[PDB]
Amino acid sequence: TSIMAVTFKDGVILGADSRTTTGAYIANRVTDKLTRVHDKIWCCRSGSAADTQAIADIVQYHLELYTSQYGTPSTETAASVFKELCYENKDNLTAGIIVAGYDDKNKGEVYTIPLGGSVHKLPYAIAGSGSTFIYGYCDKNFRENMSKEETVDFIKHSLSQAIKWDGSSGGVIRMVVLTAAGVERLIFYPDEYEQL
Amino acid sequence: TSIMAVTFKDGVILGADSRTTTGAYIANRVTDKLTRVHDKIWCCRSGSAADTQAIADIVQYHLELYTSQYGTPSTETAASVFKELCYENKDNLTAGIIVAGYDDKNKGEVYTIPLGGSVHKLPYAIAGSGSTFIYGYCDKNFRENMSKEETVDFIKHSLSQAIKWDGSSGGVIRMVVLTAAGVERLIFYPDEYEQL
Amino acid sequence: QFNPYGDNGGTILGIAGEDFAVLAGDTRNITDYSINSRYEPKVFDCGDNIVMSANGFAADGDALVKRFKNSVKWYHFDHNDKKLSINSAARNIQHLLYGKRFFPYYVHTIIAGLDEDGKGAVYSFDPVGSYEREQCRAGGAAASLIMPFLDNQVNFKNQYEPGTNGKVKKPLKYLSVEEVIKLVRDSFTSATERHIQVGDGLEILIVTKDGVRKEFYELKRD
Amino acid sequence: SDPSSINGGIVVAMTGKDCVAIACDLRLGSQSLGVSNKFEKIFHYGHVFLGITGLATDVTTLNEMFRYKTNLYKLKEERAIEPETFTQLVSSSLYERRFGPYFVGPVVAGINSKSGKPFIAGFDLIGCIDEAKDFIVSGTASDQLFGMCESLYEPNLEPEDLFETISQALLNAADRDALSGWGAVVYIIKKDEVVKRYLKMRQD
Amino acid sequence: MDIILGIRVQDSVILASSKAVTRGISVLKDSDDKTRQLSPHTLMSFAGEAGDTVQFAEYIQANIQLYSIREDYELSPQAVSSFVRQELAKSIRSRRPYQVNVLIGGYDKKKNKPELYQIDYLGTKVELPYGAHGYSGFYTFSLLDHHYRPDMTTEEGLDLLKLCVQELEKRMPMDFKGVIVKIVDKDGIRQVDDF
Amino acid sequence: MDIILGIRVQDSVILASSKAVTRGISVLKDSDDKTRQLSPHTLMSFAGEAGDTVQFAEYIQANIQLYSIREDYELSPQAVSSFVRQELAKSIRSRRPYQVNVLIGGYDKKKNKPELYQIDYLGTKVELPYGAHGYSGFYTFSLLDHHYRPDMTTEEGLDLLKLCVQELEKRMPMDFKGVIVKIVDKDGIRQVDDF
Amino acid sequence: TTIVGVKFNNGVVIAADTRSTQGPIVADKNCAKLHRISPKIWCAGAGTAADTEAVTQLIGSNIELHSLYTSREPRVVSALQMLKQHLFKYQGHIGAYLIVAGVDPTGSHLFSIHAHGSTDVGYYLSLGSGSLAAMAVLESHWKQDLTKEEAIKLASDAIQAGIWNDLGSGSNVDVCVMEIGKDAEYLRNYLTPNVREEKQKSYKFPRGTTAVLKESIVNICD
Amino acid sequence: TQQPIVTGTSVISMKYDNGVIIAADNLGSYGSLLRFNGVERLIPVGDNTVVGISGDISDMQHIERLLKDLVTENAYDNPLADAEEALEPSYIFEYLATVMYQRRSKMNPLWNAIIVAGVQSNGDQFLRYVNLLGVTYSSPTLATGFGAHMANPLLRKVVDRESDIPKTTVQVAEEAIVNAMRVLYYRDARSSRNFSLAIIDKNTGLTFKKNLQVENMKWDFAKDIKGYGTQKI
Amino acid sequence: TTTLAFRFQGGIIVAVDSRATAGNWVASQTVKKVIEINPFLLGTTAGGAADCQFWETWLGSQCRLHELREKERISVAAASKILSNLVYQYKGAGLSMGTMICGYTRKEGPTIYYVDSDGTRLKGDIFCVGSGQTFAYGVLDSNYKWDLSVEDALYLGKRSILAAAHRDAYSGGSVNLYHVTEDGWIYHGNHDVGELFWKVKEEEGSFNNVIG
Ligand SMILES: *[C@@](C)(CO)[C@](*)(O)[C@H](Cc1ccccc1)NC(=O)[C@H](Cc1ccc(OC)cc1)NC(=O)[C@H](C)NC(=O)CN1CCOCC1
Ligand SMILES: *[C@@](C)(CO)[C@](*)(O)[C@H](Cc1ccccc1)NC(=O)[C@H](Cc1ccc(OC)cc1)NC(=O)[C@H](C)NC(=O)CN1CCOCC1
Ligand SMILES: *[C@@](C)(CO)[C@](*)(O)[C@H](Cc1ccccc1)NC(=O)[C@H](Cc1ccc(OC)cc1)NC(=O)[C@H](C)NC(=O)CN1CCOCC1
Ligand SMILES: *[C@@](C)(CO)[C@](*)(O)[C@H](Cc1ccccc1)NC(=O)[C@H](Cc1ccc(OC)cc1)NC(=O)[C@H](C)NC(=O)CN1CCOCC1
Ligand SMILES: [Mg+2]
Ligand SMILES: [Mg+2]
Repeated sequence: TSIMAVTFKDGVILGADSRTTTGAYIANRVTDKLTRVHDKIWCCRSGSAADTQAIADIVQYHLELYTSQYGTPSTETAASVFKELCYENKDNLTAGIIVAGYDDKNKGEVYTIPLGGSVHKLPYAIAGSGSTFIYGYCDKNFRENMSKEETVDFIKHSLSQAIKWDGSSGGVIRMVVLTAAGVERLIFYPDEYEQL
Repeated sequence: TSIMAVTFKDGVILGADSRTTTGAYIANRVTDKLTRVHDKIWCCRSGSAADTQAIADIVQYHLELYTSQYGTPSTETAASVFKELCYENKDNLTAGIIVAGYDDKNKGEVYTIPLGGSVHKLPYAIAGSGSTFIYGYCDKNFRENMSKEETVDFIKHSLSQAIKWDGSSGGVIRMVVLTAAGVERLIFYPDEYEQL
Repeated sequence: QFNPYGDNGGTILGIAGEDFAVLAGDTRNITDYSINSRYEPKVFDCGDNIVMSANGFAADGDALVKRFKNSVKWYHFDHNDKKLSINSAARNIQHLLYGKRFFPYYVHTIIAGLDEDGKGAVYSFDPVGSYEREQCRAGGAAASLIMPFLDNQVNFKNQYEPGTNGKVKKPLKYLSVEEVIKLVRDSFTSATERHIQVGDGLEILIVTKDGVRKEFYELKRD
Repeated sequence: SDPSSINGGIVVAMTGKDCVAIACDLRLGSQSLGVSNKFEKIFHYGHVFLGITGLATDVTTLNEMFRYKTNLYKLKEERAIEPETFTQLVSSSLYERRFGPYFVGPVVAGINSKSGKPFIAGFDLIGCIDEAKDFIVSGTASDQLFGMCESLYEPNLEPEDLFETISQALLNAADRDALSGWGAVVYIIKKDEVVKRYLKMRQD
Repeated sequence: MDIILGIRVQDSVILASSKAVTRGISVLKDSDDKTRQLSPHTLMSFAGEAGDTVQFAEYIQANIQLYSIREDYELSPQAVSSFVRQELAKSIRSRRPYQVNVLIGGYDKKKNKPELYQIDYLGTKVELPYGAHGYSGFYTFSLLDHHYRPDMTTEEGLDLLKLCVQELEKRMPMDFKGVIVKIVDKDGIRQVDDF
Repeated sequence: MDIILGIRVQDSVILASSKAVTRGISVLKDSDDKTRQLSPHTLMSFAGEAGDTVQFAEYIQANIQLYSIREDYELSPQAVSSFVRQELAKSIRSRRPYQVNVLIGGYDKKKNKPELYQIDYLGTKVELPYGAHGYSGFYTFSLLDHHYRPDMTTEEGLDLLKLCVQELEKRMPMDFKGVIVKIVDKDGIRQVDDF
Repeated sequence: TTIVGVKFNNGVVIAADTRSTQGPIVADKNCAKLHRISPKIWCAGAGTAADTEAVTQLIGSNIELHSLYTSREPRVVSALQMLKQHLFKYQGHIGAYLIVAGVDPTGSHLFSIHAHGSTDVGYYLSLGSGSLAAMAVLESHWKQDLTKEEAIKLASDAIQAGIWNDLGSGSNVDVCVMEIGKDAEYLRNYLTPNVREEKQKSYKFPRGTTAVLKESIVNICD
Repeated sequence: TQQPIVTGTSVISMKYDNGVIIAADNLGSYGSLLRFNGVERLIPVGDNTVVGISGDISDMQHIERLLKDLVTENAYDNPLADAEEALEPSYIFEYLATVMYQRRSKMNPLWNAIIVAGVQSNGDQFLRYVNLLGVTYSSPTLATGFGAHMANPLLRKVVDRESDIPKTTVQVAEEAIVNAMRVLYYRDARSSRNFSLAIIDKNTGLTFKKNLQVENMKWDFAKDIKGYGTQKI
Repeated sequence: TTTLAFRFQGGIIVAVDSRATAGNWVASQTVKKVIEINPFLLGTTAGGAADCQFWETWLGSQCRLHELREKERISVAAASKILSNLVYQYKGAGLSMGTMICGYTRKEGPTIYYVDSDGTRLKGDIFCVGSGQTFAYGVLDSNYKWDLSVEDALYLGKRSILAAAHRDAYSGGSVNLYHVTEDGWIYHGNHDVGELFWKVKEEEGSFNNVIG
């Protein structure tokens, strides 16, 4: 995997490739790695598909039960539940998860959770095997309070390079926009992004 | 290490960091990884210091003996001698070498030699542990027939990011310019490049 | 893979006299080739005129001393403030150590004090609880350097009476507190010279019927 | 299967006022089994004395090798080899087997016949020279010997007093080691006389 | 191979050597002679790795016999033992070392003295009043420490040897099918048939 | 532990069991009885891991004796063997399995027939005319294939057993210090003192 | 070990401690780690003790023969080239970690060599177990345009940092100054800050204490 | 049984006449990758203690929560929670020390090295170390990781023994710490330029300094270095 | 270690060495390897020191509880089996114990039981246990008769330990003697090998391998 989440003026955008691998064979070339744990709290999944999937399901269950009792949870709360699972089961898990969500008070927020189970709140985050190739690019090109169009371009160009160099990344570039307006799904095909 | 070589309008430029490590300890923070095998044929050394050093010495010896008999060798010839050593002793060597040189006929040329002992002629090349973090940046920002000032900026910005992310890279940024004019050595200190 | 043990170095030494007993130990603490502390005491007054040291892995050492100190406390609560005799303390420590027979405390333990006849006493333990009363014992990293010196100077081993054709042995006798401290200081300066994990400082705890006195001496800091 | 601690044994050397002393135990065993109580570990070539601890086959081999080399030396040089020179010869010979070494801990001792100066030296198995003013130790009870020597030794001891010091250093160190003991021999060396004494020590 | 003993007395050297040759769960032979005559007044018993033992013993035998012919003179027990030790001392640092332990019992005709040498596969030589290789020593050495006297006769030495064999037959786990005994003295080498 | 044999003849079952108990290079005992009487007409010999053997044998003995008291009735050799097999069949999939092999020799008073069962530590039971555990079988089975007849007397069975012991003493590497022989028939269990 | 090298105005200085270790035991309390390759080219050695001695002697011998052959004073780069090509051939198995320094007709020089055969250049360098303790001092106090006296002070201070803080280093400080135009001065035991204190007692035994079985005069003459 | 993933490097500290100083860089390394740059590894407990932590960051954050929770628990049914019965450095240390040893004893350690720096209620300077093995020790200067090898030597030149503590001012002590941090930046491959520093004085109290940078660096001599031996150019 | 005990006409002799080892390091020369369980029971220690010391002391407590509960001294057989059943529960965990339970009772007479840490329990007349058991066996077996006197039997036991103390590198220090009769155990002193060896060598004329 190549995955990332980026905060901007109106909220936050999540981005991911669509490649799942079992060795050098691509088991699924149209994977949806962007998964909903709540209305406007989503996550990007990297590492073991089975582990990240089992975790995301448990988190979705916890947040649904939270909402039933205490109303809409914060993005911080969601990240804390992810952390709790990843940290307490660090010995048996291979999961690298980015949590992104939109509050009306807190606007856009991004929390990244690496293997250890540690939590890190950031303006933007990158993760997965293909992220190594874009630390240089993303650092030079990220600005705070970007527009929606600027942020989409930033993610599209970033993941395009990550895909280009990483063999474990490819297919389509899926994105998910989280703003006050609502939730918007975007897709970008090879013919477009490859020739950027 | 982080190292690279880039061809441009007037010739070719080699670039490198200055960090040598024995584990997490920095054995030398002012290393000169750019080494002369001939007047206007230089190389960048990554991998085992002892191996790359022993190899570069043997190559320098071979090219000195070549010059005594057949006059100035081509940059291709120099790369072929590097290849021959690296390939035939692949089992006992850990060396990743970039060969760069200036002919008057062929202008600037860059050959890269990874672990295997294979040869690859390229417009520009990057190598060493810290290069992984700038594949995205360098691909987006490289143009052919750049000026001297543009190429120096490209290398300076590239190695700055490579250094920023790679723990095995750091110190000063040494560069070596190879043109018809002659040979020029450049240096760039942390206080300058860190805040780019 | 995680390794739960470590070696904090140093060395300790116990000598018994007629009406007294000493327990000495250097103040240096180390890991690998680094000095952690030049003054970190590991010889402790545990009450009831019992001094104790558990040299080796300091985490296990501190844990044990902490448990024995606590054992002394509960002995008073459960048995009407009765004084814990040195022989009883020894047997109690055996059970503490053997309690972790299959995941041991990595320490050589030495306690000192007076027996119930008022005479000086030194007991010494292996890591899993084996113990024996002696006049003399050195423990820890430099035990191998110091112990044979003690055999020669405290128990007069290999020493015969001059002119008796190696037939009559040198008679055993108790040593004065002044003579014992001389042997302790020489033992530690000698050990400091030839063992890298020993040095910095020497702290001696002397035990008489009057109580527990302390003495400190500088050691080479290299 | 640790070559340095199969057979067992110890050697110790000391300096005094115009004299040197070198001493060794007599044990040769095969791990726990004590086999021989007559196995001496000190040899001499002219006035230079060499003690060797470690793997007994190599102890024997090196003695035979150094006898060989000192004999040819004497024939060509027309004089007896000196301790300083012999020390260099040992170091050369040991390092010659750098990557297949003799598993030994040799110790040179003797008085230079020209200058009269007492001389002692030790080596590791690979040839590294250890020169010393005071004393040298070697063997399976080297730790014990270091502790005994460092405490008992003083400078400028007379031959009769130096004998007592070195003997007590060896005996009490040997009794704390399972693979050392079973008898002992001490050489007291003056400028032009050498006395050899067999010590009575505990036989366990 | 397994049990080889040696006892030096006043006027002779006595070597005892087990007769069993086992391999796996089968005793293939119970009358095996684990010795070779190197010269008229020198006998060598051996034990160790299968094949290596006999191959080494005969190789030494051939060399000593070659010397005897060349010089028309018998090498001393001390000289033979030193030759054997050097061969093993070479062997141990070879590509494939001889894993053989030997006892050399000989009568020195110049000194009129019996001599017993014990050499292991490393090349570790020692002269002894009594010797043994393998697990045998763990019983016989302490036994001989007690019962051995230096001024014993050959008859007294054989009784002393009977005492060793009885102890081994009682406490050793493996059946070694008794021993072949040989005496080395001024008159040469002879075998005791009834033991 | 090592050698345990069993022979079923016309009117009885004969069990032979070695007397040696060895550990390391020392035979600690040469008069050991490797058997337990489970009931008046049932005998079990055993061999295997040290400690496990006796602990298992006595544990079975205790259970069978408990049954005999409760029901005032002796369990058949077939019933006892099935009980023993099940205990071992449980054992093998335990945290620490009993490493014990047994032979159960018994006389069935209802059928008036001798019976010999062989059970290994896995719980593998078989009824046999003759049986053996460990390396013993590699010699005795082929020997008995030749010399065994089903209609033999007890005296003929003892001679047949002497033939086995002689072969083992000749070809086995280890000294097992002879055997204790016991006969199981209509009149119960008795020991042959002179073997 | 701890070893250093420091460049200054008109030359170069190297220094070293004097401790040798087998395991945790101090084998030699005053060994010489400063090695003469040629009169004005000296070498500080860390690692396998015999390797640093043997390799430095071999190259020193060949350098002498080369100097006689060429009728020229030997150069530091020659020793450097010969050492590194030798060490590289043995793929690190000769465990010598060297600081090579000296003056020659080209000028003053300072290099380091690792066991696998890699070489570095520098104004200040340090190798061995206490190189981190030393390098800390060098990084804190080194400057451009050092004088001779300043360079010796910096070099010996860096060695002291090793002596006190590193367990693999101790005893004394050896120094060797190599100035341009002058003879190299080898300062053996330049500092001796680890002198053993007076023992508390004399252990001189009464004559006849040791039991003897046999005596005999040994013949050393022909 | 663990292996550390996201890690923090050296924590250095020392005593001075009126209190203690402690410092640690703001980096969260992921092996050789210098992943996270905004990581605070000094965590104050009350107004009289600072806990510096190195090693696994996930475990550091767990310890953060434990300390945060300790302050809450101490306030419960405690009218003197901000006075006589406030949390002392020695109480905070012994708690962590207990946890660390209990975890190593269950073969599931918190993969950290910890230094608790603070001032006691009677004015005494407190400084003590504890790590994943439960090993504890105290000294005038304390440091973790590379700090132990490089910082301590420098800090011990200022305060070599106990008697040197009254003779050391806060100005001198802070200068030595800031210098040590620079040396670590030169020589530690998993260190950053940005760091945090904390001073706990018995008079002026807790001063927490953020966003500090290593400055006055010597790099100019690099330009004169060429090759690795022979090479005039 | 080296420990032995044998039955004979006049009761039971029990003899042990006194050395403790930590590899080739001699940890002690003055260790007590005979546990006095009661006036009629003895227990010898060999193997892991703490294991032996701890569990034989524990055995003594179980024997005391037996005679309190049953109003009768425990049998040698029962006492040995308590210990053997205990170590059997720990089988595989790594206990190292080589013990001999020796004593007299009315119903049994003089009795010796060998018990070790893999669960072996054996009644017998002669046993030698420890690293130097083979050396003791050599001297004991070759000199043993049932009709030995109390004086000769005591010496043979002492001499057998001495033999092993000499040859076995992991045995020595001093010999501790005991004699068990119908009236109970009798201590026959501590004998330092330092002096005992030369005394025996001179008087007996043995140990001719050593330089006299
Ligand atoms: C890229 C490919 C690599 O990091 C992504 O992280 C991607 C994440 C993803 C994939 C699908 C849906 C959501 C998120 N990871 C994978 O595709 C993953 C590769 C991987 C497997 C196991 C890992 O840790 C042990 C780490 C990375 N692929 C899978 O999980 C596939 C479906 N299954 C296997 O490869 C089976 N493995 C399971 C673990 O044991 C070995 C066999
Ligand atoms: C960066 C640091 C990592 O790739 C560079 O490649 C750098 C290249 C360099 C350094 C100095 C001069 C010219 C070029 N490499 C190193 O600094 C190198 C790290 C390294 C060592 C060994 C390798 O393969 C086995 C690969 C990378 N450092 C060294 O060579 C140092 C001086 N020596 C050691 O680390 C000793 N090693 C040697 C190999 O065996 C283990 C011990
Ligand atoms: C400091 C003291 C290391 O602690 C130095 O590096 C020192 C260098 C030195 C010493 C004397 C003279 C010149 C230079 N090194 C040693 O003292 C060295 C430490 C060491 C031991 C073993 C090593 O690799 C296995 C590496 C370093 N000690 C020795 O060489 C001693 C004298 N010899 C041995 O320990 C025997 N070695 C020989 C090498 O092979 C393994 C056994
Ligand atoms: C002879 C001397 C050979 O050891 C005896 O068996 C002797 C018997 C003995 C009995 C009571 C009191 C002291 C000595 N045994 C030892 O001295 C014994 C030898 C031994 C050590 C370790 C073993 O591993 C299980 C087995 C035997 N020595 C010790 O027990 C020493 C003093 N202690 C340790 O080694 C501590 N170890 C023991 C195992 O657990 C880890 C710590
Ligand atoms: Mg960097
Ligand atoms: Mg012994």
